[PDB]
Amino acid sequence: KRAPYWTNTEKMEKRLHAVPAFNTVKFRCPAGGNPMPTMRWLKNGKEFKQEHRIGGYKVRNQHWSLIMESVVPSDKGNYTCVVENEYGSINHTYHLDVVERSPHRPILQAGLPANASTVVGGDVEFVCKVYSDAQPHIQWIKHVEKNGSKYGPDGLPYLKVLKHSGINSSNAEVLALFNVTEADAGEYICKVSNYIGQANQSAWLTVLP
Amino acid sequence: PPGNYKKPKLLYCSNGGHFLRILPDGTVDGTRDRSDQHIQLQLSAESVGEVYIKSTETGQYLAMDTDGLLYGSQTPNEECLFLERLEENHYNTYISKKHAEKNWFVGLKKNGSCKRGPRTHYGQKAILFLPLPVS
Repeated sequence: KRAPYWTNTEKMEKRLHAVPAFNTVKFRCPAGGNPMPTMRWLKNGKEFKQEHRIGGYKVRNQHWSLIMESVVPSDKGNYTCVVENEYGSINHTYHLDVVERSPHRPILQAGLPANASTVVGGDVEFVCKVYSDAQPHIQWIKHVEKNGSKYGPDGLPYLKVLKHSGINSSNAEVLALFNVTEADAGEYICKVSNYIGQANQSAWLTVLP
Repeated sequence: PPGNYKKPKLLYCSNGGHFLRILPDGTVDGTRDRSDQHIQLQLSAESVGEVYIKSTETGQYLAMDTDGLLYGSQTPNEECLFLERLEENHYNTYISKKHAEKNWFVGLKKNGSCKRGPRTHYGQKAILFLPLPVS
């Protein structure tokens, strides 16, 4: 006869478990004892109940494990396995973190950049706001004329990159124009790209004489 | 809430549960120590799908040398650029751009020690990373 004890502590060295949402998480606590100990789980120090999450959870007493399907942010917390028998009790707590994320092209906030105006010699700025998981790359572009035309052989517009994300550039999401001239007038584009795809929105600059 | 990408982050490795960390002495490892001041990383896309990974504490840039060792360069060079991709289970992976053809990933072993590029393979937990906030 004996109080509970861990049979495989190696699988318990990993303290923090951080996972992307919608994946299945499994926690284990292989144990021994005589008589065979029973197993129960706590979520944040309190009894873990089937109604504590949509769909509840599952367990495999053969594997001393807790299984939570399609996890979401709200599942974040501490999970404790409690192993008991008439002679004693032992426990172990894991921490779970759930982050939602997926490969989607950038999404821009509607309305930005916004149109702008100012007199010759004045200053102005264009702003762009981005939502993107995979690191986004921002280029500020102006539609220009190259060799006598606004559009090339492919019908597409001639573009000049004025600024783009980089350690040699500051404040990627804002394009500030200073001591403007009637030549700066035109269409400015905020093009944001990640490896999945791109997005872009534009605004105009009007120069008053 | 736009602009979350430009906030510092911890790069969590699912292999052992460590946080990627840059040590002043240039060496790089992983620590479950979430208080460690050398794990707050600033990511930026120098080109589409190409990123720099910089310590907000020391200003060093994560990098991989001709062998596959992860060092924290004081100045940004061509060994500091990585290709950030999301994998099938939605974890991030970082492949050395300079050695991209050889599939040399950024990775940590269960024992917290970087798993040299030549030793990293697709189906490994060592390369699976998850960006987490500062808390």
